[PDB]
Amino acid sequence: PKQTLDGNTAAAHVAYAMSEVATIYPITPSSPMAEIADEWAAHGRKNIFGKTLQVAEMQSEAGAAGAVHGSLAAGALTTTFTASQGLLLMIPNMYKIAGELLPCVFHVAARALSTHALSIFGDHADVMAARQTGFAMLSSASVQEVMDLALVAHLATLKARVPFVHFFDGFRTSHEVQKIDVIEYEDMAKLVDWDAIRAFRQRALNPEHPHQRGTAQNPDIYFQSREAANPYYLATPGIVAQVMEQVAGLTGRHYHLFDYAGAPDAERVIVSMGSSCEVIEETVNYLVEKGEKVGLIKVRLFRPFSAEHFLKVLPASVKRIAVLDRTKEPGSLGEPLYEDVQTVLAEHGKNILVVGGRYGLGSKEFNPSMVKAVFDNLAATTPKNKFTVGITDDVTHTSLEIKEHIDTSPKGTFRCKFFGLGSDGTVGANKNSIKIIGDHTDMYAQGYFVYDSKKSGGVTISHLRFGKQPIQSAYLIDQADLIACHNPSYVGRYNLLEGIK
Amino acid sequence: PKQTLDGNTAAAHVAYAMSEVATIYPITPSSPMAEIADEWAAHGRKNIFGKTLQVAEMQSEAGAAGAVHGSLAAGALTTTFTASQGLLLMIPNMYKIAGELLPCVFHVAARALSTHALSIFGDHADVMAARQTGFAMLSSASVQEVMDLALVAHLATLKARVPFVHFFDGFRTSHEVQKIDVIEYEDMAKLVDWDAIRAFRQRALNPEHPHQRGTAQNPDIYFQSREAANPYYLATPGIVAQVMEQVAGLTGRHYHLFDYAGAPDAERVIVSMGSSCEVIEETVNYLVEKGEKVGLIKVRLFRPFSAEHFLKVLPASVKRIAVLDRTKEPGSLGEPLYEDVQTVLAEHGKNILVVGGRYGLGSKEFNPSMVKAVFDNLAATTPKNKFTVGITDDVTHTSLEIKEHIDTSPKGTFRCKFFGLGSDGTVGANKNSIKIIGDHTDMYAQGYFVYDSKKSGGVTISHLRFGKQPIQSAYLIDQADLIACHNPSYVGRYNLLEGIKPGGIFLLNSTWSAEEMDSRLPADMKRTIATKKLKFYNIDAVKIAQEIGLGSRINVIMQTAFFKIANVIPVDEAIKYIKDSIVKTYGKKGDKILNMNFAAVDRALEALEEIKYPASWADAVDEAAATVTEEPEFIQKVLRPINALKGDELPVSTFTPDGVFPVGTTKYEKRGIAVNIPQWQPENCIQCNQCSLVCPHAAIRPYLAKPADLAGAPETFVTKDAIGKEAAGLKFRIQVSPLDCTGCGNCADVCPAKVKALTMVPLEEVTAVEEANYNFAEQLPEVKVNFNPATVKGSQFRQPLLEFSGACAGCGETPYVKLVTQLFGDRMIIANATGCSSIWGGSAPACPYTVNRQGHGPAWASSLFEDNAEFGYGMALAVAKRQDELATAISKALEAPVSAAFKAACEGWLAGKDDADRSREYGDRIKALLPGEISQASGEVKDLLLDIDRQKDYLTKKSIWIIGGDGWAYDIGYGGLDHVLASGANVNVLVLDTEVYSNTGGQSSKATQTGAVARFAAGGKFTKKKDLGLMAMSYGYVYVASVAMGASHSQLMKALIEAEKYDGPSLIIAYAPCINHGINMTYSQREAKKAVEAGYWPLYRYNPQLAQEGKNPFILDYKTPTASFRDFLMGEIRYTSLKEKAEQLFAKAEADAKARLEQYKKLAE
Amino acid sequence: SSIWGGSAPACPYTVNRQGHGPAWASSLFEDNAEFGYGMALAVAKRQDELATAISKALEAPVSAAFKAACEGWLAGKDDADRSREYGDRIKALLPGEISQASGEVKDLLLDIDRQKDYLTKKSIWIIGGDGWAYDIGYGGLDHVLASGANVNVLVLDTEVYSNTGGQ
Ligand SMILES: CC(=O)c1sc(CCOP(=O)(O)OP(=O)(O)O)c(C)[n+]1Cc1cnc(C)nc1N
Ligand SMILES: CC(=O)c1sc(CCOP(=O)(O)OP(=O)(O)O)c(C)[n+]1Cc1cnc(C)nc1N
Ligand code: SF4
Ligand code: SF4
Ligand code: SF4
Ligand SMILES: [Mg+2]
Ligand SMILES: [Mg+2]
Repeated sequence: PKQTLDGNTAAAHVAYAMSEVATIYPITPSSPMAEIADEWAAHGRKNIFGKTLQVAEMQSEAGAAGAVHGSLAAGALTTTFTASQGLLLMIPNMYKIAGELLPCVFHVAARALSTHALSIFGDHADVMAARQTGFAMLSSASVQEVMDLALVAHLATLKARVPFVHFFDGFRTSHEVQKIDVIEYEDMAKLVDWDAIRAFRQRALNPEHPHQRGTAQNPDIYFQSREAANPYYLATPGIVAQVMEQVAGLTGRHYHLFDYAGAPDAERVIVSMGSSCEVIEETVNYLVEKGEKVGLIKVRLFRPFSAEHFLKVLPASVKRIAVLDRTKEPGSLGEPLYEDVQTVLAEHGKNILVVGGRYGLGSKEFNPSMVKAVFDNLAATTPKNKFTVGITDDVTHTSLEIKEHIDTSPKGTFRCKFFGLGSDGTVGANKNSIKIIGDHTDMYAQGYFVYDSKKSGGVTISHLRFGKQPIQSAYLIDQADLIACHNPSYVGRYNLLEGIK
Repeated sequence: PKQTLDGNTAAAHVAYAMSEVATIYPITPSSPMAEIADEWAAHGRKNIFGKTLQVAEMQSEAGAAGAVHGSLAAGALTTTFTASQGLLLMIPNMYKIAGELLPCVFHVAARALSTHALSIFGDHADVMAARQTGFAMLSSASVQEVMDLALVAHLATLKARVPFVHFFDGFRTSHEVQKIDVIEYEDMAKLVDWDAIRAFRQRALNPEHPHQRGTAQNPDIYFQSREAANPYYLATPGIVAQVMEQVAGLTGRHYHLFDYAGAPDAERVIVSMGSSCEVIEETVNYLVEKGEKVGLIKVRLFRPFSAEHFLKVLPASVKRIAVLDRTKEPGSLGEPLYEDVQTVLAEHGKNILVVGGRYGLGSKEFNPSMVKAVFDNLAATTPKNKFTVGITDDVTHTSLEIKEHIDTSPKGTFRCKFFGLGSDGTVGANKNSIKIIGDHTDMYAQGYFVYDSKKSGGVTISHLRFGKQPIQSAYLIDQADLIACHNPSYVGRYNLLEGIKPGGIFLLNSTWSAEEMDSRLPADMKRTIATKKLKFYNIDAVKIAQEIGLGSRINVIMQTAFFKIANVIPVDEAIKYIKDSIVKTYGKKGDKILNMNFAAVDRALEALEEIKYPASWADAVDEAAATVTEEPEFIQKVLRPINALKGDELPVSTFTPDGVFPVGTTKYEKRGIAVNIPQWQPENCIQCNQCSLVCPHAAIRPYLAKPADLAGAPETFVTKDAIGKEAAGLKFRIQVSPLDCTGCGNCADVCPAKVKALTMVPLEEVTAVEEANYNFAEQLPEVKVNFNPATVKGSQFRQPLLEFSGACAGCGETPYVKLVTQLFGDRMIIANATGCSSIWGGSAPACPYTVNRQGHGPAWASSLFEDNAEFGYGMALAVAKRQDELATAISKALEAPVSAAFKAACEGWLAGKDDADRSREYGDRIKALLPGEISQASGEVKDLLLDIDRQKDYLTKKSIWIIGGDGWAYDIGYGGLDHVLASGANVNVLVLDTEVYSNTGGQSSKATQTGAVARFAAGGKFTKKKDLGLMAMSYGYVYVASVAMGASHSQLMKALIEAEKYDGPSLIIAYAPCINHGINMTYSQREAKKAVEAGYWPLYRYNPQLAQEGKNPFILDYKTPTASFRDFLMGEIRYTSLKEKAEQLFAKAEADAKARLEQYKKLAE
Repeated sequence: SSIWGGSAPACPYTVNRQGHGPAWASSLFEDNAEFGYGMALAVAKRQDELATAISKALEAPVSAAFKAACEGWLAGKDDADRSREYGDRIKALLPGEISQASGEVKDLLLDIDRQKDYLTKKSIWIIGGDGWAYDIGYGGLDHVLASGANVNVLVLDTEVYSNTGGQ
């Protein structure tokens, strides 16, 4: 059926169905996932095992991670929801969970890490800090993709014995409201490898067939024992590929480990991950229609990185690639995805000029005008490397210049902005209006809400979109068809009519 | 000046000079860094600021990291030392320290991370996990480089404002002893940028010039503000380069961001980091001299990675590069250093074939034969990529083939191996010998020491090298000029003479004469001695030590024998340095002890006899091997080769992919390390079974048998009639396991009979007799007995399910855990915290937890150090879920066409599934009817019964036990333990309180009492012991009890049974005597009795169930102490070493015991 | 308390007429107790550096009124009222004493002047919510309280995680 949900609810919907235990601890913007999971259990929602999910709150995410390990080692399918500083505290236990090959899915609303300052907003800094734990990592770019790929992870982790981190961009996706196709619990159970679940029960700690796990090992056997898990990681890409075909047969939506979009004879291709893929595909449609030979590679399965599946979707006409990372590793030669892309193309002797950039740190805006700038940098005589997009870096001169402002929104899409006052009901009303249009028309509906740091009396700006075509505009509204101001004080104070058509 | 130090001391030497505050927390192998820094402060060593370093120990590495951040933000130069799991907990704070641009240096003894299994040994896994925090990273390849680059890090961090991680290979460098040039503190201060230090003071938080830091930022400014620190990182490489030139001018030793070594026209180059660079340079010298065009790039500054400084040292003739990473990132396209090299060469259009490999994980050996294999792989037509070196990967075929063995050691280097016993003085003597040669000759000296997982009686192998050229051989000795064996039991057990050079020296400690050599030495050993024409020397050091009066200490005796034959220095000069060192070592001892050690040197020189063997020894033939017993595949293929010191030969296909091991494997060890074993006197025995209760290794147990079962018994299996109405008509015997006994002597001390029924007799005299006795007792059939398990005597008739562990002789921890397995081991799951209890409880490949005749026993798992409570808490949730899934399938069976007897047991199980006895009673009833009921069903009814049969392992109620040490419960895991207790879940927490961090050597804890001296507390702990039991009582629904087995057997029985039956959280804090207290382990049980009788340790039980019955929950089980408080303290070395200021601390300890007793009397009123 | 207390670009903490006021810092959620603990050690270290330079001034040729305030401060550096009293006496005599000195005496006085912002005893305050003190930071708060350091922990108990919506 069609419902209007956000990324958090889409993830919790699948996680609730596929899990018996969920140990949680609150952290923005992942706490809504655990909040709605608690309400569902209190109202008696059943999972695919016919029981309600048992939710246990710990004293910290470190305690949550330890509880997950114990619950998994004792024979219960367990998940958790976390982000940012919370994900860091779980990293020590993640090494154990991956090393012991326990099926598991962590759902992460990717959020910036506290460095020079705290930021509750979204980027991939937290997920990248765990890329060496041995967990698999799956990225969803839209609310619909959160629903589908969360199922992909839960099905694949049982088959591969490799735990998964399913992550989506904080706020930009976790709090983005969209009308999506919801997968029924009965349909999931038809795809589950029940043989894998029963095998997972036999490996559990039990006094009637006891075993020892987590021993201490000397140099004589530690190296070999660490390489004994090599077959499990080599087979994980093929398992994810086959699971993605199962979801394809059920939903009609085809995912691959790496997806390509754009001109088949493209010469400039952007490689990206997360919600940026939507903005880039929307821009690619606009540029390809304008005749430019550009393309986009969406990274779905980031770890383990399958070179075979990446090169299969890379056009032979590609001469220049720009890799965008939603993180910053100070002093590093490059960001994680840029180093991976540069490596695989080097291992296969591809004469492709690769350039890396950074974008969207702490939910910095990333709109189609910036995407064209990334493509324009690839078209320059000497493309700037190690760049930034979305800021003006007048100190180190890494920022790309936003030359012109373009409108790539598909024709027929309605766009509204609502300037409201803190807790006056505007946001709640817009949420209800999206549910109204989504339930009663064929139009796709999208809602995103800008909040203020002030707890009382702050300004709220709602961005709503409706159209006959799927809404890939994961960015603030550029040209609004309607602008509503619910507070007369804003007149003469803010540029309300900004960008109005 | 030249001193012999290890990497840890070299690092702490520089860190102490440059820092004002040092917040630390112990973790192997980094804890020696903080230990030596605390001692220097206790003796008043001044830093470059004219003050002593302030050392503060925190509750965890997370707390230490926060303290570093606060100390820096407030204006004090601060450092810390950590590694491995400890570094992981600091990662969140590292982002802040780097983000705020605070000068700082973390010293890391790089150690493996706990994945499928724990490893305390060295690799770069921990450092690589922090490569994105924004810290700089500096690598040291040798002990000398630790000294130099630590200074580079401390100097650069002030100039660049970017904090540094200075890391070196754990053990391979941190514990390698080398003679190095030590930099004087006065010379360092002449290089410090004092202007930079004063600028750091102005940025400090101060109310007279206040500022705000660590704000929360919205998307509008967060991206820009993060990029504002870019110039500081862009300038850091150049700053380190200039700082490296400063150290170069002072020391003459030239470092660069990346260093090159090898042929200038090389075509094959290895890029590496850490101690591997030493092995590679040594191999490169060997290959370049042979004409091969190879080279090596050493990475010093890993982050920030300067492409300019890397390409500057890459010869233009390089065509192929192999990058070696000392880490593993599963599923990644490549390891971190490989990805960096591949990236930078691509950014500059260099057409260079790059290949990456992994090596040395968890201190895996990495020797020159492997280095050539890496170089040979570059010479192949198609070089293998993503490879491994040092293992045989027969599953995924990533390992490189070690074709041939080469000797790249520089000519003139002497090489020695020393096989010793645990704590017999061998390692300490070799350390003294290295200091002697380094201080008195021009030779470089190196020492590396291989230890065992067994805590007592383990094998130690020392690797020493001396030469006229610098020693770059950062690997175990391959071809030894001299081999010494300090334990004759190793003869015929380990391959001692492996790789010994022709004409080398073999030194043996034994009582065997030249004629007995024909019959005592094995044929293969005699063949090697004769064919290689070895100079075989022998000495009876034990006879000498007995005659002199030194007991069995042979460290001085064997050290004298070494210098006499090694010909490393003049023999006359060596004798002087030994006696001079004896005064330094035994100067504080009595005058009688001094002359005894002098006589050891004199008598040893005349007693060392060379064995002139016949040339016919080369033709000796092995004796016919006996018919080998059919052992399990795991024992045959895994445990035996590992214990035979051949674990490195086991291929990848040997091990499970998830680090899961079988149980009950320590019964196959039979080490037989005891000097004395108890002999049972049947006529004095009252059949009390207390000896089986107190045995720290379960080597002594009572055996019952019907008189008919004693048919084929040997004549020495003397028995007595069984006392008690339950054992009427049965025979009784107290039998000891000779090969598993440790000789601790606790059982002889606890025997309360009028005449002692246990006397310690030497093993060799009774070994043949007692072996046949134990082998017969083990084959006795099971005996059903109705003794009450709630008594001491009745409980010991149940089979112990924790046996033959690696704990020390007389350990105070294992008797507690052994008792739990005898009461509830049939149905318990153990979540064990990292520590001693996890080392003797779970060191691969031996598992001390075993099963009974039915095959049931405790399932054991260890997660991490800080998460043990939540680890067991999650297990309880899952077990409850697994029982819930079974109860649903059983309730559906009630509506199914099944037997009426089946329904009766199912309804009975559903009503009592939460009771231990009732669930086992009705659960076993269901198990008996299951096979027949399935046979009588078909279709859907059979499927419903088959699902119940699939879950029959959850019928019996489980008992979750959370076992851990005092360091876990009082410090790092207290926040998690507090949460698990407050939840109210049916869990049982057992705190083995040793009042120290016992495994890591005995460091200070919150469980340490006032005035006790331990590591990190050289001057004694001022603050009193934290009362963990009192805080758990504040909830009111948490069962808390303080027990001590040595004090009261009946009090321990009552608290354990009450704690397990309580449907809620239970906390058992047990006093466990340990060797770190400095006491005779023979009287370990007696020491616990004196502790409670003197008011030092309280005995109480807080029962929440008594509150529901209207009674007082607090019961004080020992109200009036009868012994003297100060007299108990003087019986343990951990308090006498403080004596001065000691009398001030002793008065506080006695006053707190009276106030604690008076506080318990008010609660009991 | 960190959101209304430290959200850029607005700072609610201000200074008095003399320009002095609270310095505010936030590290992480779990480390706040140990964070302030490290600050206490550093300030103690900074006061020792100033007190050492003052002890050298006792042996230096300076005015008797300058020595009188220094002896009084050294006796009362650990009292809030006494350290501010004699500290301001040192501040008033510092500019004139530097004018009357030369050579090494001037450098010794300039070292006192460089550290005059540590004459007044500081008051370390550890501020946090109930979630920090009761949950994630309790293990660290337990340790800092057990150390005995002169720190002031203020637990603003709202009985919930107020900022994140009331958990
Ligand atoms: C094994 C290891 O790496 C140990 S054992 C131990 C303390 C054990 O003391 P405890 O009192 O808790 O138990 P006990 O040994 O019986 O006395 C530490 C700190 N470590 C190092 C360490 C540090 N920090 C973390 C997170 N994990 C580990 N393993
Ligand atoms: C801001 C943020 O991300 C907050 S504020 C907060 C609890 C605040 O409750 P408290 O009672 O301690 O104080 P109060 O707000 O005044 O009620 C949490 C859990 N978080 C998420 C979180 C989770 N885990 C970690 C390590 N850090 C953070 N910041
Ligand atoms: S001497 Fe010690 S190890 Fe041996 S049986 Fe007695 S208590 Fe056990
Ligand atoms: S302690 Fe002594 S009396 Fe008691 S069972 Fe053992 S040998 Fe017999
Ligand atoms: S607790 Fe003490 S006696 Fe027991 S094994 Fe550890 S170090 Fe040895
Ligand atoms: Mg301990
Ligand atoms: Mg609160």
